[PDB]
Amino acid sequence: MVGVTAFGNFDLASLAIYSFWIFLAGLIYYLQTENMREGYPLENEDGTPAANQGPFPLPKPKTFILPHGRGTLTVPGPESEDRPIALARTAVSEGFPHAPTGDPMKDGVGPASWVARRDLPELDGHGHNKIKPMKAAAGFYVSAGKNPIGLPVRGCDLEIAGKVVDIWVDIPEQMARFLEVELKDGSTRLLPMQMVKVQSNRVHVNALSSDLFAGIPTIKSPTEVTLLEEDKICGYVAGGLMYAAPKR
Amino acid sequence: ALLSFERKYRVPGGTLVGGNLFDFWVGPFYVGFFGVATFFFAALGIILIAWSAVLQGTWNPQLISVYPPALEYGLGGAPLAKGGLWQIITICATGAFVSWALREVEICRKLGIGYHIPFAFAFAILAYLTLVLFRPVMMGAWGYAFPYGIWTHLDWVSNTGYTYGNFHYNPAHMIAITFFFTNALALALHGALVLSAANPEKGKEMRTPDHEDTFFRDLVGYSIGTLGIHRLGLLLSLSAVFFSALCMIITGTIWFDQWVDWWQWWVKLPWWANIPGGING
Amino acid sequence: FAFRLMAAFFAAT
Amino acid sequence: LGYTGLTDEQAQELHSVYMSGLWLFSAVAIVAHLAVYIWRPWF
Amino acid sequence: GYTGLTDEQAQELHSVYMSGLWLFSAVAIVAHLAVYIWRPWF
Amino acid sequence: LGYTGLTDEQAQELHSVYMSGLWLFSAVAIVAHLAVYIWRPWF
Amino acid sequence: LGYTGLTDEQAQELHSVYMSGLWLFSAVAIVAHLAVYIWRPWF
Amino acid sequence: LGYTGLTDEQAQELHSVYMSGLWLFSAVAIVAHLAVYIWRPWF
Amino acid sequence: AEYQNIFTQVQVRGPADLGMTEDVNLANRSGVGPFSTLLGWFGNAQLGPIYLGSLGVLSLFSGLMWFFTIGIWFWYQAGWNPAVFLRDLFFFSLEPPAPEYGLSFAAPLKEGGLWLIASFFMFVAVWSWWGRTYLRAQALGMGKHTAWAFLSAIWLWMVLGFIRPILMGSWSEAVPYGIFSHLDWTNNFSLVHGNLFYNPFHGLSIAFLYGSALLFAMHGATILAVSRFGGERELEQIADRGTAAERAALFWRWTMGFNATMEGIHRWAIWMAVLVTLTGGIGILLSGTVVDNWYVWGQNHGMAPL
Amino acid sequence: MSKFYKIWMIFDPRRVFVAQGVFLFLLAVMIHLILLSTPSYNWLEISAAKYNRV
Amino acid sequence: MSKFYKIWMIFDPRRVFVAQGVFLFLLAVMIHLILLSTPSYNWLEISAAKYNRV
Amino acid sequence: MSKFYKIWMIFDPRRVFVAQGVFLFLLAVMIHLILLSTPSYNWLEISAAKYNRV
Amino acid sequence: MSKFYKIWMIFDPRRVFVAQGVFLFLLAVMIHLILLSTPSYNWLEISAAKYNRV
Amino acid sequence: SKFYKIWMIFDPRRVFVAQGVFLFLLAVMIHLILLSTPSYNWLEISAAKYNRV
Amino acid sequence: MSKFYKIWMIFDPRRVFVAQGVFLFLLAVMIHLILLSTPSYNWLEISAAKYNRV
Ligand code: BCL
Ligand SMILES: CC[C@H]1c2cc3[nH]c4c(c3C)C(=O)[C@H](C(=O)OC)c4c3nc(cc4[nH]c(cc(n2)[C@@H]1C)c(C(C)=O)c4C)[C@@H](C)[C@@H]3CCC(=O)OC/C=C(\C)CCC[C@H](C)CCC[C@H](C)CCCC(C)C
Ligand SMILES: COC(C)(C)C/C=C/C(C)=C/C=C/C(C)=C/C=C/C(C)=C/C=C/C=C(C)/C=C/C=C(\C)CC/C=C(\C)CCC=C(C)C
Ligand SMILES: COC(C)(C)C/C=C/C(C)=C/C=C/C(C)=C/C=C/C(C)=C/C=C/C=C(C)/C=C/C=C(\C)CC/C=C(\C)CCC=C(C)C
Ligand SMILES: COC(C)(C)C/C=C/C(C)=C/C=C/C(C)=C/C=C/C(C)=C/C=C/C=C(C)/C=C/C=C(\C)CC/C=C(\C)CCC=C(C)C
Ligand SMILES: COC(C)(C)C/C=C/C(C)=C/C=C/C(C)=C/C=C/C(C)=C/C=C/C=C(C)/C=C/C=C(\C)CC/C=C(\C)CCC=C(C)C
Ligand SMILES: COC(C)(C)C/C=C/C(C)=C/C=C/C(C)=C/C=C/C(C)=C/C=C\C=C(C)\C=C\C=C(/C)CC/C=C(\C)CCC=C(C)C
Ligand SMILES: CCCCCCCCCCCCO[C@@H]1O[C@H](CO)[C@@H](O[C@H]2O[C@H](CO)[C@@H](O)[C@H](O)[C@H]2O)[C@H](O)[C@H]1O
Ligand SMILES: [Fe+3]
Repeated sequence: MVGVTAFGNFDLASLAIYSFWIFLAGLIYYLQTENMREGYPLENEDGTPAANQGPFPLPKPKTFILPHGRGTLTVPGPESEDRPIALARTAVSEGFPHAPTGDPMKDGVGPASWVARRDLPELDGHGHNKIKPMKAAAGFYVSAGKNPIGLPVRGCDLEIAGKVVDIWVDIPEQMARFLEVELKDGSTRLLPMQMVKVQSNRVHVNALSSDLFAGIPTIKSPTEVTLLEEDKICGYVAGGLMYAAPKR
Repeated sequence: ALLSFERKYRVPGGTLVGGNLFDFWVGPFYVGFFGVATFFFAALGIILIAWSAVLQGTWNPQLISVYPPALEYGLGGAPLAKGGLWQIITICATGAFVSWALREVEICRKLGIGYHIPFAFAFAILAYLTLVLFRPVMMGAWGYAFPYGIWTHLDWVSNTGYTYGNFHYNPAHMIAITFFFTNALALALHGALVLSAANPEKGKEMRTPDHEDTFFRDLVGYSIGTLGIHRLGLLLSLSAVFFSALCMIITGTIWFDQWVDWWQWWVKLPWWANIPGGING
Repeated sequence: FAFRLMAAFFAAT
Repeated sequence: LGYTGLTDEQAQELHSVYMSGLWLFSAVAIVAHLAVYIWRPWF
Repeated sequence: GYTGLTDEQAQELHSVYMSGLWLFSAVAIVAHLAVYIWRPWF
Repeated sequence: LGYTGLTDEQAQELHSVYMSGLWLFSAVAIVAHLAVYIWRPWF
Repeated sequence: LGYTGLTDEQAQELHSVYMSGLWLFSAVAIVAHLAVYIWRPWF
Repeated sequence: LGYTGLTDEQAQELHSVYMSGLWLFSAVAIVAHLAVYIWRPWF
Repeated sequence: AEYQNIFTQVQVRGPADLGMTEDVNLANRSGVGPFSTLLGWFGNAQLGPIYLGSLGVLSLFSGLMWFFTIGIWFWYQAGWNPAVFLRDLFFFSLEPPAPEYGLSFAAPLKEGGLWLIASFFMFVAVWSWWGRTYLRAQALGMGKHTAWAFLSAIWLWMVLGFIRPILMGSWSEAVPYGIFSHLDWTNNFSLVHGNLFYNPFHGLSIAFLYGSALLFAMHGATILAVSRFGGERELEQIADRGTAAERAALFWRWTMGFNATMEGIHRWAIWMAVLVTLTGGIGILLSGTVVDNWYVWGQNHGMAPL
Repeated sequence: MSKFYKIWMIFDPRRVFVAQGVFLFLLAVMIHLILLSTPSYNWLEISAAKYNRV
Repeated sequence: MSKFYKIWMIFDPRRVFVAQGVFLFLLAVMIHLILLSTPSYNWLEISAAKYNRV
Repeated sequence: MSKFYKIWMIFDPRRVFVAQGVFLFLLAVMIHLILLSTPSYNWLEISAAKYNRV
Repeated sequence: MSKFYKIWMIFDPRRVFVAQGVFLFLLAVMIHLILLSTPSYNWLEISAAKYNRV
Repeated sequence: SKFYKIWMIFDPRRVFVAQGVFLFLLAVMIHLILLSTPSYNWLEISAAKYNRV
Repeated sequence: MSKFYKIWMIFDPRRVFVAQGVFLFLLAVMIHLILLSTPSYNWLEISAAKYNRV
């Protein structure tokens, strides 16, 4: 039985607890610095570097090697929003909202914002397209639930906006990703599965009204979707929650 | 002041109450109406705890304790020096937690994301309320609720558990513990798997989720998936807290004996209740 | 399953 | 009627053989019950 | 049939399954008789 | 037929060698049981 | 047959030395059991 | 020729050096066992 | 009224995914098992394939021996009575040898030797499974984070069953193999060492178990809330930051005043989880070997009124 | 009576065979254990009595 | 009465057979256990009392 | 008797062999342990009492 | 055993050898531990009593 | 009458499975209650009549 | 005992060597611990008693 104290009340338990406080301080520093590889250095609302950068310095850069010859990403690195953000500030001082200049859902700001991702399709471990339509997906079929092929699609304004013609599937994860909806104009749109509500007789889309499925961004190739395209589509649909409220 | 991508998201709207009066940011924080409510409640509670430290006569943060009123005060107020400070800190904390969840709802609405986070926090708040409000109300005294001290709410846990013997034998307690342990295991596995895919051995290309699925199918023959793992983590945490609240709501109100005796119903089933041998027989 | 969720064996089979 | 894709003839022959099996199982059970009741009746 | 096995395949499978079953039951009754003459339970 | 992707000749040879092993195992079991019984009968 | 994709000559040249190792192990085990039984019999 | 793709000459040289190490380790083990038996036997 | 993304509403099945063959001996990998629609309502429907190498079969057979040894002891305790076995299943216990035997291996089978046998089997099974996790990570070229995260839990397990019994000088200190038995052991361990609540490392371990629950709720809820932007595909968000990662970061930035990244939140996760068992093992190692009354230690170190 | 073979058109032979093997071995062990647990049929204790081994 | 066969159309014959077999075995085990429980019909204890084996 | 070779036609030999090995070893261990537990056949205790080793 | 060479036609040699090694090691340790458990055969205890040690 | 309309809403399969479970639980409960009362345990009554115990 | 090299025709030497090293060290530590646990062979205790250090 140890328990001899070297001084005061400082036995081995005290040594251990103070050692753990030191280790925890170091670990929290390490975790916080490792979580500053994106979004830094901090910027003023005009995009210039801010005077206050915080107690934690930025970490040393590290490079990820992308898996299909897609390149190399070094973080933290230079950061620039490669798109024309259409907002104007509502106050000269900091910490106030920036109002849209025009149509926010169309311009892609606020809840409708999208990020200028790489304009290439997501590639699985075999280098093929990860997300592809069920038609091109060999041997892929609906296993459970109501198969939503030909179900009318209802918007938040409670009117039919089109019919589902296909399901886009993530091949390795073997899960549904997008519904392809053909509108009244004969053109096609993609809708994320997370924002549709498949039901007994119809696919409900609470995010968008009927007169908004035309505004959904399209895919240049009809049998594939790139990261940028799906980012734009998902941003549009999600922004419909705030910006289609006036309709419903 | 802002992240490099933050500006295109700081648009007006999404506010539950107000809309311009409290629709702005202080530093990084979004200040809604519920932001003001939360800040006031938190500051009042913290300075009241400091005041109770002054009253108690100790400046040790570990020794500071704010006991609820004694049992003879019932469900009524008490002098600030005796039991009233606890009740004020309790209403302050309840308001702070609820307004924090509502502020989260406002932030979710502004960002156009789901409301999962405030819902989970609501589970946590409901467990807290079970411990401070619902159970003491059903037992008719604020004195059953735990004190607000670092090492004295542990004494509350100890005394409350030992009132019923070994508290391990509460079956809902067993289920909640299973969920808690499973959740910690799953969190370790998820962090490890994502980090191992994103940090391959040495100068190797970053791994795809196919490699994650392959790793876990190789290991245990199943892979719940990238979406399934986050569903599982959320459900494990929420079920853990739900069964914690359930186990405490039935203790002292539906069950009053030693919890171990509750298991006798299995050993007394008539077909085998009187077979000699084993442990109970 | 939640639609038939309003013991458990009724939804189970 | 559906729910499986079966037919009238397949379901009918399945049920006929199943009922033959049920009759045989009942015959064995009744023989056992008779032997037990003779050995020690419960009535 | 669900398994897709044809009539002859089912015939052969059942005829060998019963061939095994009868041997099993005969060994079982031999064992039961041995025990009963050893220590009857009736 | 051929769920295991084997042929009747191969299956016959496999069964023959397996039964040879089984009979050797049963023979050693018989010897051990006899030795135990003469050491201590259990009936 | 041919599950692992090997030749019968390879099977011979493998199984022979497998039995060689088995017999070596069994011989040492038998010697050990004999020595233990002499030192302190268990029957 | 084999699962590991090793030539018979390389296998032979590896076996030689491995067995040499085994004999060396066994020799030191035997020396130690004899010494400890002399100091305090277990038999 | 809105889809919460808790259960998939349409399941899709394609050809069986055999996985990535980086360095995996395809001989050891089994065939793809069945597809479970019940499991598919929540995650992947596919079962298998499972890899079975040297360490896999070693760990599987050693664990089977451990489980079977405990079960046969339980059958013995039941008097070979299946009704008694089911009635007292949770009350059976394979107990370590009594303290008078110390760390010796000369305890009778009924009084601790069978516990030593089962303990050896469990030791082999767990360490072979650890090596198996390391090797499966290595075969696919991934990092070894799973192996070290497992090593933390292995350290708590080793302290409980192996290291602390040796330091305390007797196998009787270790945990019995039984359902209610190890709960009784836990409660008695707390009582003997004077309210383990006042062990600082028990307190930190609880802090981190609560923190793991908090953090996995936060992370799962956050990813589900941004799954409408493909947020559950976290590796691509690490490689090419989309609007899901930005919205998650900004949610927690506007709520807490600070945030994580798609990659660093998993560092938070792994450390929060491993600290549970790391701190817990330290505390259990200290209990008895250094401090035998944690309440008196507390009183002498603040933490409790004199 | 002599037309039961059609049962094999319902279930996979492997599944029914493994299920019945598991069932039969479990039933055999269950009955042997029931006999061991009853002192009037524990053949080991019975032989111990009949040969004065205790 | 003779039209019962059509139930095989509504119900899956495989699952019906499996669940029915499980129910039958559980029922038979339950009844044999009732008989073992009662000292009046516990045939093991009955035979032991008849042949004076205890 | 001889037409049982067809089981190897319907079952994978490798999995059957693995299961057989596991089953036989578990059965042997279980029986040896049962004999050890019964004092009438605990050959170690029997030898000890016969040779006055305790 | 001149027809037992066919195992290596269905079983990978590495799997068989590792399984044999694992089984033999575990069995050997189990038996040695059983012997150490029995005071009649605990060779360390036997030699301790034989040579008046502690 | 017009009762067959009840099959136009509820799935026949789950209705039949629920009915089977309900009927089995009720029959088991009724027989067990009859056993619990000593005046209707037919095994006990037969033992008393034939002087079995 | 001569035609044993063919193992290296099927076993990777690296895995074999790490397994052998781990096995040897674990076995050695296990045996040393068993001797230390038994008071007869606790050589520190033997020395302390022999040289009267207590
Ligand atoms: C009356 C009881 C005492 C008490 C006595 C103890 C004792 C004793 C201990 C704890 C420990 C802990 N206590 Mg406590 N504890 C008390 C009250 C609490 C309360 C509460 C609100 O009252 C909480 C939340 C806790 C929580 C905790 C945890 C933080 C900690 C357990 C960590 C863990 O995950 O281990 C679980 C994980 C493991 C044990 C490791 C598992 C890893 C191994 C390898 C698993 C292998 C699996 C095996 C091979 C089987 C395989 C299965 C098949 C493959 C499927 N205690 C009271 C005061 N507590 C432990 C601790 O950490 O001490 C500081 C501990 O030893
Ligand atoms: C339901 C699953 C788990 C969970 C989930 C969860 N917790 C959450 C969230 C979620 C989803 C948030 O979004 C929210 C958050 O913002 O996290 C960073 C939060 C949060 N969970 C927190 C803590 C926390 N969660 C816990 C538990 C859990 N949280 C569950 C296990 C615990 C435990 C078990 O002890 C703690 C300590 C905070 C970090 C944060 C909520 C912050 C908040 O409410 O802000 C407003 C209030 C204050 C700033 C402080 C008010 C102080 C009072 C006025 C005075 C003090 C009163 C108190 C009663 C004293 C206590 C004394 C002693 C008991 C110590
Ligand atoms: C509690 O109850 C107790 C335990 C007390 C009593 C209960 C006892 C019970 C229920 C016992 C049950 C016992 C049973 C069912 C035992 C069955 C034993 C069997 C079936 C043993 C069979 C063994 C077969 C063996 C050993 C065969 C080995 C054959 C080989 C090694 C041959 C190798 C095969 C080759 C080479 C095939 C390759 C061929 C080709 C063409 C490649
Ligand atoms: C609780 O119950 C107790 C434990 C008390 C009693 C129960 C005991 C039981 C159940 C015992 C069971 C015993 C059994 C099943 C023993 C079986 C033993 C066997 C089959 C052992 C086989 C050993 C084979 C050995 C040791 C082979 C060794 C080979 C070498 C050392 C070198 C081999 C290298 C070769 C062959 C090169 C080949 C490679 C090429 C490319 C030709
Ligand atoms: C509780 O139970 C107790 C412990 C009481 C009783 C149980 C006892 C048991 C189960 C004991 C088991 C003992 C066993 C199985 C012992 C086996 C020992 C062996 C096989 C040891 C082998 C040692 C081999 C050594 C040390 C070889 C070393 C070789 C080298 C250093 C040479 C390196 C050569 C290389 C790297 C080849 C490179 C060549 C080329 C061409 C690349
Ligand atoms: C303590 O006091 C107590 C509780 C015991 C007293 C209280 C007693 C109470 C509350 C009793 C309540 C009793 C109730 C509610 C009884 C209800 C009984 C029912 C609903 C019985 C119905 C049985 C229906 C049967 C047996 C139908 C069988 C039909 C077939 C076997 C034909 C199968 C055909 C099917 C399933 C579909 C046909 C379709 C095609 C294509 C053929
Ligand atoms: C019908 O049922 C059958 C028989 C077929 C199967 C049933 C099996 C049953 C009923 C299994 C029940 C298993 C149970 C209840 C397992 C419970 C396990 C628990 C709760 C374990 C809890 C803690 C265990 C710990 C912490 C173990 C720690 C062990 C170590 C750290 C390694 C120990 C190694 C030691 C002590 C040294 C060993 C080395 C030698 C040389 C003896
Ligand atoms: C929180 C992390 C930073 C900790 C401080 C940085 C140094 C790390 C090592 C510090 C180790 C010594 O830490 C110091 O130990 C002595 C040992 O009696 C403690 O003890 C001292 O104060 C306590 C409390 O008033 C008295 O009961 C005690 O008699 C007195 O000696 C101190 O309260 C502690 O501060
Ligand atoms: Fe994640």
